[PDB]
Amino acid sequence: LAHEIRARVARGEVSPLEVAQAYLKRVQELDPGLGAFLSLNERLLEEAEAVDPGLPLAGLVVAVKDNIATRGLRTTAGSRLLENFVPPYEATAVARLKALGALVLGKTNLDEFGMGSSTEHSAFFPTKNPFDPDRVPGGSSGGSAAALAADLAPLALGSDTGGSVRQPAAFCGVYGLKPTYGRVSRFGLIAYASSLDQIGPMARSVRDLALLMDAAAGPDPLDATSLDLPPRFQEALEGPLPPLRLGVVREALAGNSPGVERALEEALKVFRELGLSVREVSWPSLPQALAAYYILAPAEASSNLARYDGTLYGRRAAGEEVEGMMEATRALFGLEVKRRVLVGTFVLSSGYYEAYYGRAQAFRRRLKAEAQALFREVDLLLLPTTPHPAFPFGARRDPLAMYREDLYTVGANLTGLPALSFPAGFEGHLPVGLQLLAPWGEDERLLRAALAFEEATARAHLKAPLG
Amino acid sequence: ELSPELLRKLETLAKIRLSPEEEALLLQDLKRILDFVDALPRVEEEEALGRLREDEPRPSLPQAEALALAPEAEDGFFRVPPV
RNA sequence: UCCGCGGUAGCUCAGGGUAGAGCAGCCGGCUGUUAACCGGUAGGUCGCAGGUUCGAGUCCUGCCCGCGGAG
Ligand SMILES: [Zn+2]
Repeated sequence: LAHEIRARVARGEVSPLEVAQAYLKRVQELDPGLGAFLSLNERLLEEAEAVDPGLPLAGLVVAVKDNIATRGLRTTAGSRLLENFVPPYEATAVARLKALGALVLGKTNLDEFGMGSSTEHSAFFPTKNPFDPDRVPGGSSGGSAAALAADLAPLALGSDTGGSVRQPAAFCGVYGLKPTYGRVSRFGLIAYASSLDQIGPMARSVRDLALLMDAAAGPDPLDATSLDLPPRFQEALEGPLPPLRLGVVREALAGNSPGVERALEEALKVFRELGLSVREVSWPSLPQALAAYYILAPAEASSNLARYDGTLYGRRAAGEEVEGMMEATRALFGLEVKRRVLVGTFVLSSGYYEAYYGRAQAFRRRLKAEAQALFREVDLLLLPTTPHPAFPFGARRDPLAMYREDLYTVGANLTGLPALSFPAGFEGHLPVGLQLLAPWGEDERLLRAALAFEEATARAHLKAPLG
Repeated sequence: ELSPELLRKLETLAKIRLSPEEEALLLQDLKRILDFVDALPRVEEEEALGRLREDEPRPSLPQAEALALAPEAEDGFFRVPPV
């Protein structure tokens, strides 16, 4: 629907100002109940929507996750520490969309600092799943997903560290891409695990994902970890193998819910009638990756969130003593954050560094290896984004049960591989999603594959009306 | 293998002051988590391709915009409680 | 320095209500033992000094000592 809008705009049938007014209204009427947006781009939207021409993304408006810097707009990262913080600079990704006519609708709700898998850890309020108001939209990009599924926005930006983009996309029945680590800039991302974080696009169609990535991705002189690889995404004008080899991961086959297994089998039939060589492969240590993640990520998180004392920009807790002030200000963290940064401090702490961090590092290198070897025999990998559909609020009381939400999604980040999450059915009016993987840098290929699947069927629905 | 003393030590290192209620709570969580992670198997274990930035000046923030983030400022300085 | 296991007969280690067993020692038995074994018996700063308890080897505060482990 995104590319459809830009079409109507370029032909003069509609003006960008018209599109904004339309979406702004829808938000003001539906968001109250949904709770997808934290902040909204004030008068600076209507004003900015009437001072643009015929650029590629003119009529488009984007919903950005609130841990991504937007100059002049409140960027809270879903935390109390930053509930009044407004960046004097703009995230490279966002900056690029803006230069192509795009505009920010508002900022999306997330789990505090991106650490969460249900949005139930937002310092402000939970977000509701448009398909079922009694169930979570996933996390931590729960807001962005929820916004898309309710057509509160044509485009959306999210953040992925352990599936924070894929898991929500699955729960809300939309597309979520985690780009090869290095494709999109991290400058402007209030990130928590530097080695694993990546801004990811999400949309209601694969052609739309192409629009975002083509605009957002690319080398940034400010990010020393960014790759010099031209996007070239919108060349989804298919000359697609036929005949790619697809490898299904055994380890992720057992433990899935009826609707996931069902959606999985059906997808295979589809890829076969498409000309793909489907074969079962082995991801030996994949099941043990969840552990390595919850020792590598927390480690980096402790050091990344260390800067949040009340000295220069956060909230000040009021101590009057400085050490005491720092100690009191950080107490404003949520239960989940505290939990993770306490783990992170332990894993790096003296006497435990090699025993844990050093251990998880060596294991992280195994996965990359086992993956290199797998892509010597196959061209794509397939598994569920999650073993089940969105769960109802209240479950996942045990912090561990929450972590195991990212059982299948952690592999992507730990290795760095591109991973796409596409809709693949419904476990009874509940959207279930499947996860495609490709070798490093072959983002465009898995999108191309995603198109074939999408075209081979038309299976995507919107819980709320779409304008 | 996690004593209440370590928690204290950790919360010290992280400069995070939690309530005695949270301490008892997190004490149980951390235990379970550190057990889950400890299950990680040990295994045996690249080329340097990093780049450098040119020594060319880039415009700075205007003092006004910088101090606007500060909870407390005084005569062009960031103001914090005393040591 | 920190952390984790230890400190009980002589030696090597068992365990909130006389502190125990086999090795050797003592007494008694046995002509082929290889670390002989059978009975009986003697053997104590439970680490040291302070607490809870009616009662502490056992639990809890500090210290001494040994081994091991950390970038
Ligand atoms: Zn500078």
